[PDB]
Amino acid sequence: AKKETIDKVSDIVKEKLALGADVVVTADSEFSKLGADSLDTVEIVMNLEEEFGINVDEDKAQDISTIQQAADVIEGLLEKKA
Repeated sequence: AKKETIDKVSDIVKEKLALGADVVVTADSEFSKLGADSLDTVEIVMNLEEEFGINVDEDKAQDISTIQQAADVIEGLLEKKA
């Protein structure tokens, strides 16, 4: 993934965990540590899929733990295009 993609995802994720101004999310930050439960994570991929117009199964995003992890799955899909 790229530094640009991480910013996009983090923007959406942090927005779901907070307003974004009172929260601090990074590539090293874990969705579980940020305060995102199983009900939150599932929503993260949903908001992202609609953003990048991509699609991914939850069972496939299991390994996903940090922002970067979720960024790799997304950035990896957009590449499939063309």
